[PDB]
Amino acid sequence: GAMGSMERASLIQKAKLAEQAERYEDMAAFMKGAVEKGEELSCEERNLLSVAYKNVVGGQRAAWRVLSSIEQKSNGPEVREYREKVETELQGVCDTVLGLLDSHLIKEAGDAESRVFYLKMKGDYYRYLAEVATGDKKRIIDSARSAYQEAMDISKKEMPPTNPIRLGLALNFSVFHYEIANSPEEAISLAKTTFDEAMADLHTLSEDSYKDSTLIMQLLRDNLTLWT
Amino acid sequence: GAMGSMERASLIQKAKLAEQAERYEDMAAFMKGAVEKGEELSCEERNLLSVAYKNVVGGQRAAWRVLSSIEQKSNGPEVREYREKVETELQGVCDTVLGLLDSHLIKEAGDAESRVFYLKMKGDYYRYLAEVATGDKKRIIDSARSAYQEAMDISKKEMPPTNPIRLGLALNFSVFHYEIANSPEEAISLAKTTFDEAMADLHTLSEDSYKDSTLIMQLLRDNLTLWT
Amino acid sequence: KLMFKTEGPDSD
Amino acid sequence: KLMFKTEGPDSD
Ligand SMILES: *SCc1cc(Cl)c2cc(C(=N)N)sc2c1
Ligand SMILES: *SCc1cc(Cl)c2cc(C(=N)N)sc2c1
Ligand SMILES: [Mg+2]
Ligand SMILES: [Mg+2]
Repeated sequence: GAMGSMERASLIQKAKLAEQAERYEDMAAFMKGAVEKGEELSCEERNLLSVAYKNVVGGQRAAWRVLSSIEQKSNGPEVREYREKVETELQGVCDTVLGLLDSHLIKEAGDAESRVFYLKMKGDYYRYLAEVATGDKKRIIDSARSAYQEAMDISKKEMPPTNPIRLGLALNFSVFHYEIANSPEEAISLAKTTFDEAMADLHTLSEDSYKDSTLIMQLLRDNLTLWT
Repeated sequence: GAMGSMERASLIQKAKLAEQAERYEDMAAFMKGAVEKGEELSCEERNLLSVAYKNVVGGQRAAWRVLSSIEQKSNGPEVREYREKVETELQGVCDTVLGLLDSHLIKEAGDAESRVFYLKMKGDYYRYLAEVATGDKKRIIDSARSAYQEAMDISKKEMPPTNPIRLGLALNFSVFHYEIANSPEEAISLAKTTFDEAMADLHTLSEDSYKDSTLIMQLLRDNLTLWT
Repeated sequence: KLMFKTEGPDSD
Repeated sequence: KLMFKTEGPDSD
C-alpha cells in the first residue's frame, strides 16, 4: 500500500517516533506497512503493532459508547447516522487488524510467545466487533471464543502461569466471558484460577519479571473486586 | 465538498455530537461543511468551529514539538521526514481554517463580536504557521500581527474591557509578542494593561459574566507570573 | 458504561 | 517546550 516504498527498518523507527508523539493512527499505519513487508515480527515489533491499534480502536470504542448512550436516551436521523459512521470506522479498523493476523501473521507464528500473542489479538478484535454487533453477533462471539480458546490451550501447555502474555490473555478472556458471552461465573472462575496459579509461581521470578507479572495480576484482582 | 449533501442543521447537530464523543477531526469536518453552506455563523456556531480546529491543530502542535525536539537532539533521514510529515499536515489544517475565514467569513462579518472573533482566529492560525516557519517566516509573522492588530482596534472601540472575546484576543496577541515577535516587553505591557482595564470594569457585570471575564484574566495573570 | 480491566493501553 | 497560556482548549 502507501507504505510499500518505505524500508521496513524506517517504518519501525517511525512507529516508535509516532508513539512518542502520541500519533497512534500514524503508528498503526507504519506498523501495518511493516507487517506487509512479509517478514515475521520480533517481540518489540508485535508490541508496537498491538499498542498502535489498541490506541486507535480505544478512541473509536469510547466515541461509539458516548453516541450509543445518546441514541438509547433519544429512543431526526442524525444521532443514528453519526453512531453508524463511527461504528463503520471501528469495524474497518478491526477488519484491518484481523486481515493482518490472517495474512499471514498467525500462520507463520510457530513459537508460543508469538502464536499466543496473535491469537489473543484475534480474540480481542472479534470482541470489539461483538461489542457493536446486533445483526452475525453469535458468529462474531464464536470467532472471539475460538481464538481465545486456542491461545489459552497453547499458553497452558507452553508458558509458565506468570507469563505476562498468558496473564493478559486470561484477563481478556475473562472479560469476554463476563460481558460478551454473559458467563459471569466462567469469568470469575477463570480470573481466580489464573491469579492463584500465578501467585504460586512468583517465587521463580527475578525482581523485573515479578513487577511485570504482578502488574497484570492486579488487573485480575480489580475485576474480581467489581464482580464479587 | 464531502458535506455538500448534508443539511446545515444536521452538520451543526453532528458537530455537537462529535464534541461530546471527543471526535475533533469529525467535529472540524462538520463545521467546515456548515461554513461552506455560505450563511453567516451564530455565536454558538463560531465557537463550535473554533473549538473543533483548536483541538485538531493542538494535537498536531504537540506532536510537532515532540518530533522537533528529537530532531534537534539528533543534530538517517527518518526523524526529519516524519517531522516534515506532521508539519505539512499542520500547515494544511491552518491553510484550511485561513481559507474558510477568507472565503467568506471575515468579509461578511459586520458585528464586532463576529469580526473580532474571526480576525483573532486569523491571527492564531498564522501564529501556528509561524511556530513551524523557517523559510516566508517574516511574512507569516506580519500576517499574524496585522490580523491581531485589526481585531484589537475594533475590540477597543466596540467592546467593553471585560468582553471575553476582547480578553482572549489580548491574551493571544500578548503570547504572539512574547514568543513569535521576540517582543517580551510589548507582551508584558499588553497583558498588564488588559488585566488592569478589565479589573476596573468588573463592577458592571452580573455573576455569570464576572465568572467568564475573571477566567480569562487569570490566564493573563498566569503568563505575567511566568514573565516577571 | 462501566468498562472492566483489559490488557494494555486503557485508550477508551 | 514551555507553552504559555492562550485562549480556549489547551489541546497541545
Ligand atoms: S518483547 C519486550 C517488549 C515488551 C513490551 Cl511490553 C514492549 C512494549 C513496547 C512499546 N514500545 N510500546 S516495546 C516492548 C518490548
Ligand atoms: S455565544 C454563547 C456561547 C459561548 C461559548 Cl464560549 C460556547 C462554546 C460552545 C461549545 N460548544 N464548545 S457553544 C458556546 C456558546
Ligand atoms: Mg515462523
Ligand atoms: Mg454580515
